Amino acid sequence: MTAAEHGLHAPAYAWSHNGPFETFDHASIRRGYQVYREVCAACHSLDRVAWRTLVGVSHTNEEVRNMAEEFEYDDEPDEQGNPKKRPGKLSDYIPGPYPNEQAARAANQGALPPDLSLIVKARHGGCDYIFSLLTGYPDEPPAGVALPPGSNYNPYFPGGSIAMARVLFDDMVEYEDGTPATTSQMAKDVTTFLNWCAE
Amino acid sequence: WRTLVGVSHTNEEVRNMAEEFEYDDEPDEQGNPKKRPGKLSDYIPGPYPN
Amino acid sequence: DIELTQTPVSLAASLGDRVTISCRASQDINNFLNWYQQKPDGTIKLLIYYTSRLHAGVPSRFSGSGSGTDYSLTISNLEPEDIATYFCQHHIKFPWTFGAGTKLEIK
Amino acid sequence: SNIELAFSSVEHIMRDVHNGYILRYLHANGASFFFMVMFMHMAKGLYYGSYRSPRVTLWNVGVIIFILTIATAFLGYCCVYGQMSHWGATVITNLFSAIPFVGNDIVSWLWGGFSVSNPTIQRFFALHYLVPFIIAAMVIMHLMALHIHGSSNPLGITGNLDRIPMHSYFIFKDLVTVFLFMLILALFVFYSPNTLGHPDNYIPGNPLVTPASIVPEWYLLPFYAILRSIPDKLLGVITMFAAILVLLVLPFTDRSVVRGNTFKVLSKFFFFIFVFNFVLLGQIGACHVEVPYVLMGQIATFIYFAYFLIIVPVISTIENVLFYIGRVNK
Amino acid sequence: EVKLQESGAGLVQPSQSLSLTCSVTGYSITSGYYWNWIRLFPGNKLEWVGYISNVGDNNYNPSLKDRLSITRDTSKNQFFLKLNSVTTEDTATYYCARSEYYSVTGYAMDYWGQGTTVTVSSAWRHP
Amino acid sequence: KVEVNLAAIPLGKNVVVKWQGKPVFIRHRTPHEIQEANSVDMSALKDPQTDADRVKDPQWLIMLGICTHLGCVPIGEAGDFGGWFCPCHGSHYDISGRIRKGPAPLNLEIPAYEFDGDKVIVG
Amino acid sequence: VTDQLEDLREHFKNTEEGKALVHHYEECAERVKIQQQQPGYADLEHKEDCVEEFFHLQHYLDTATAPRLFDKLK
Ligand SMILES: CCCCCCCCCCCCCCCCCC(=O)OC[C@H](COP(=O)(O)OCCN)OC(=O)CCCCCCCCCCCCC
Ligand code: HEM
Ligand code: HEM
Ligand SMILES: C/C=C(C)/C=C/C=C/[C@H](OC)[C@@H](C)[C@@H](OC)[C@@H](C)CCc1oc2c(O)c(OC)cc(OC)c2c(=O)c1C
Ligand SMILES: OC[C@H]1O[C@@](CO)(O[C@H]2O[C@H](CO)[C@@H](O)[C@H](O)[C@H]2O)[C@@H](O)[C@@H]1O
Ligand code: FES
Repeated sequence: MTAAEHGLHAPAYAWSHNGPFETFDHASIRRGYQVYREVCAACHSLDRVAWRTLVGVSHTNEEVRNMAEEFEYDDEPDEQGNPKKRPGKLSDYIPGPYPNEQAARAANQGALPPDLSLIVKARHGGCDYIFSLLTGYPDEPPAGVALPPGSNYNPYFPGGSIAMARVLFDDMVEYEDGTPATTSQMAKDVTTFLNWCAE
Repeated sequence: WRTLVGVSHTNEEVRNMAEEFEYDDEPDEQGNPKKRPGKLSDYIPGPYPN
Repeated sequence: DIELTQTPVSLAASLGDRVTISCRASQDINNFLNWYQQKPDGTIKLLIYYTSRLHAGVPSRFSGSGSGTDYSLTISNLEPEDIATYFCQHHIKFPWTFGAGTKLEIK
Repeated sequence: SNIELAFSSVEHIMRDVHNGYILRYLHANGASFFFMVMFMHMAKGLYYGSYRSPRVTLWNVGVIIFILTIATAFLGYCCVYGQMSHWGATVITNLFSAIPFVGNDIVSWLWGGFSVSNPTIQRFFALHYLVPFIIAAMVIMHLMALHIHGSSNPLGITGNLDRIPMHSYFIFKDLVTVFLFMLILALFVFYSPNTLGHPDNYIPGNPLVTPASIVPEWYLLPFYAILRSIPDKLLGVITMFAAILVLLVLPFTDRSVVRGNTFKVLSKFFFFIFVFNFVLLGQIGACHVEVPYVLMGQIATFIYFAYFLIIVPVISTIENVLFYIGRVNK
Repeated sequence: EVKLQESGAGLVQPSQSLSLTCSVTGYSITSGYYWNWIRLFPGNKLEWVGYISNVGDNNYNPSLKDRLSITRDTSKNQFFLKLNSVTTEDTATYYCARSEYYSVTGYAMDYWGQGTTVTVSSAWRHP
Repeated sequence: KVEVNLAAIPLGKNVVVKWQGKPVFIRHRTPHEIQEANSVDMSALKDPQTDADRVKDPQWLIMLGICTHLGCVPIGEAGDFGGWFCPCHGSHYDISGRIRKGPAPLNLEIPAYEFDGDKVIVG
Repeated sequence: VTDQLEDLREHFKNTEEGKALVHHYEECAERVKIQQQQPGYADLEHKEDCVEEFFHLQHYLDTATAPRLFDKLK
């Protein structure tokens, strides 16, 4: 197997949750949720994560209740059998951006953005791979590489040709706590949030 | 629908009966919902949605 | 025997432009028409088949289209050099027959 | 077990069930440990000549248990319904399509349809629940066979002159390894629970896409390599099953007059050649079908079979003679 | 790669027989498709002579059917052309060609031999 | 039965669609690919079959994406023969879907199908 | 405040090893740029690319920036 086909090996970053006695950094998880909401959520679902699980991990009960209510969910039909909607509650699962796979692909030139609830456990490399991918888009592909129309070059992705373009750029998000929102900081925070979503 | 075949009606008769009703089909390439006529594999539809 | 009539019957043209040859069969051939290229040195290659299908190695500038009894072979430009005779043949029924030909030259 | 609910129900166990992740990681890592210990149990038997008379029946029942355990583990893996589950289910059930004439019918029967689908997963779970009970009954049969002759020992000679009761001595000696086993299993379950698994199984099964990264469960790798070594469908399947069944020829190919390898130089050497050859077979299985792995796998496959059919009988015969001429003189 | 190599006497005397051979390599004559013979007259106009299918069946242009005999040799993977009682009318450059066949697109001669100029003359040539 | 819009499929592009639980491969073959498909000697094939006996329209390769060895789905535009590669035990298929190397005994199966305007119905 | 990973990567592209690696990639890039200008480049089937050279460079950078990056982040 050629290097390109395998994908560049993701290096080992010093995640603060690495190590037998280490917990996740919950401030990083909290910040990572914001990155997910403002950037990733437009194309990525988080179907296996229930609103209530964020409580006591990265947000207060009140904060999650307010976030859940910003969305609409199907309620039980009224006394006449007509369909009706209701605001979200703690028991609901975080809603995805698309109603179905067809819509998802139509919004991404035929490609389907995978659910990210388990992405950290579903990829060799875990946090290192996710982080390296998000921060590994060069401005241009290496010489001699013909990139299929609609594709983007990223050495860490097997084959080098990925349907997702670089989405993280400096200061695109305004961190509630004052942390400078650099590309690597956002990648670090969102990856930590995604590791918590998976585990 | 298929169970009526060879019991009370012919394949042709049941197919015509099934096609008089509309059932949910897979959404189109845009993700928009769409309908289709019933087939032998479908179950006889009820008068109420809920 | 079906007979095809090519036109213009061997007419020259300039390199800085396009050209459009045509074939007309004495009968309905139903798109079963191919185009061949006979280079000056004698070598003959297949250019187009089934009215519009391009053969391997032929430049995307070669079009070719039609139906019923009238067909064509449209080119985008003669650059670098496509100077040779173009023949058309139907294969709807046996025996197969070819056209008169159309020798393309420079002005 | 419904194909549309299976993967999510395991996630429900991981997320919603109190201590569910502990149950799941214990069950998954437990299966790997079951195989590592079983490999060691079988290897001990091989080394000490445990398969030799009067324990042939004990050995044969053990081979049956090995087959049932592999089958059980396969059925369980299918229940997760991840990407490896769907494709492992597809490939393994397809092994039967190699049976001439009726092969395709057997596969369609196992599937309960056109392909691995709802009928398949639901029956696999029902069967996964059943086989462990059949294994328990075979273990009882294994113990009955062991009981009439007792255990052998590292010297390979009679143990009738000096016995000690199981109680206290071996009850407490077994406890030492029980705690060591639990300690190591806990390290994996709590600190590195997915190391022995495949990331692709965290991706729901998709009937239209077989991932390029597909790899069998580690304990199946040596057998997978043996199958891959044969460039023919039928012979590959036959050879792979033969790799398990060849264990049954050992009581007959071991020509030695003494039981076990403790006092045998050449046998000890070749036993370790066999052990590392098995590990190599597993490593080859984890590699792509490329040069020079193909040839290496074919040679290691030959060595695997040669051990039972050629090396053991030839070496054991040489050693019998060596023991004779090395002392007797005339 | 597929190659059609033509050979044979490119000079025959009137009333005699024209024998041409087409040596095919890189593709078996019995595998499939049609193996043709076509001619290009001096006035620069093509005419389909006939063929021999991969099964061994013939199909001759009725304009020559009574004179030609297209045969083949499986062992050598080559087909032949035989035109009886030649006339100056038969003077032309002869070509052998493989004709593909797909149910939707029909026939198409994709591979062509280099061609052999045959002259029906009374002239003598050292054989 | 299942319908697919051929007009939406560009030149050198592969499309996979479900039919009776199995994936159906559809490729809009380029002129170069078509020549490659019909220019291989049968002697080099364990399951000898012409490209014409496998496709109705040389431009449209339609077949079941089920490896004939043990049922895996071969990966498109991969392998050493310009076609498909099965990652399960290493079978290689060419641009016509014929088996070229590996344990698989037969070429990828061609399902019954018919053309209708700018679409094809498989079944 | 610019990206911390970008800063670290720029720093290491300047070390002796970093410069040799960029040089090797740049040399491959130029060679490829020339091959493309040649007639009939679209028909070669053996077109060289610089993925391997780029990988050597990136691997070196990753080996140096990976253990240092997080100390710079929050
Ligand atoms: C179908 C399946 C076929 C069977 C598959 C075979 C399974 C592969 C083997 C599994 C691993 C277990 C290793 C083998 C176990 C050793 C067996 C044994 O009984 O060894 C006894 C031996 C020394 O004992 P003695 O009694 O002869 O000492 C004389 C004292 N006077 O003890 C020794 O000499 C020391 C033991 C050295 C351990 C070797 C470990 C290497 C294992 C590699 C595993 C790593 C995998 C990634
Ligand atoms: C920082 C927010 C985001 C994160 C964390 C993220 C993460 C990921 C990850 C980990 C993958 C999987 C790659 C693999 O298969 O190994 C992926 C794929 C993909 N993402 Fe995102 N993504 C984000 C935002 C976006 C956005 C905003 C879009 C839509 C504009 C998008 C579109 C896609 C697509 C189309 C794919 C499929 C790539 C392929 O398989 O070729 N992503 N993303
Ligand atoms: C669920 C699996 C199994 C269980 C619970 C089991 C249990 C036992 C127990 C309790 C003993 C006596 C103590 C010991 O020597 O370890 C024994 C002995 C033995 N077992 Fe097993 N066994 C299993 C599988 C196997 C397999 C797979 C084989 C062979 C293929 C096998 C072959 C033997 C033999 C030959 C002995 C005699 C060892 C000697 O005394 O020299 N067993 N087994
Ligand atoms: C209803 C119950 C049924 C049908 C039971 C069937 C049991 C069959 C056998 O057990 C006795 C069988 C599991 C055993 O063969 C001796 C194993 C060594 C088979 C090893 C095995 O695994 C693979 C695997 O795991 C995969 O994962 C994704 C993928 C695989 O290819 C890509 C394989 C594979 O190619 C082989 C040979
Ligand atoms: O589909 C994305 C589209 O963007 C382009 C613009 O030139 O690609 C450039 O930007 C991508 C975004 O990170 C890079 O991945 C890519 O390597 C770069 O050339 C198009 O080429 C591409 O189709
Ligand atoms: S299943 Fe494709 S090679 Fe075995």
